[PDB]
Amino acid sequence: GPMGNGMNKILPGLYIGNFKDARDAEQLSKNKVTHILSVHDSARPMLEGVKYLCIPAADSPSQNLTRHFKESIKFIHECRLRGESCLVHSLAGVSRSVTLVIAYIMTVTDFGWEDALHTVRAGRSCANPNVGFQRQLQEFEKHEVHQYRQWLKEEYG
Repeated sequence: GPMGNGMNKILPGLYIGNFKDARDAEQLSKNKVTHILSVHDSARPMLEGVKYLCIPAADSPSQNLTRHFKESIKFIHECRLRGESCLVHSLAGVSRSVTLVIAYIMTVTDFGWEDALHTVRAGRSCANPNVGFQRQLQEFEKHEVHQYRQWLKEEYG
């Protein structure tokens, strides 16, 4: 459905869901979620037992998400390197959250944005960044992802 069917594993330690999934104690426990990247209109810390990164942002082509790629990647990566699990969520788990996860996948692989989107969709079929986020990801692939891959190597080996 258009808001998914529960949070979905994208890679080990990396999940995407909707806002309800992000407060679902059963889902959070089953998936061992200890970090939440919340990217939606009213993102703020809510639950106990969870490290948050909160990015108030709209699901619109006029919303800049590129300026949040680096902090999102650092947050996700440092969680995953410690063997912990991170949920990236938006309202629907379709666009804002998916875009940040695509940037992450592009940085930890050699993938362009389309192969990264394919990866996300294999785990969460409803993934579909808005057309503006798609263009931001294309620009990121063209001009900056190679700098991010080098930063990742320098900072984390």
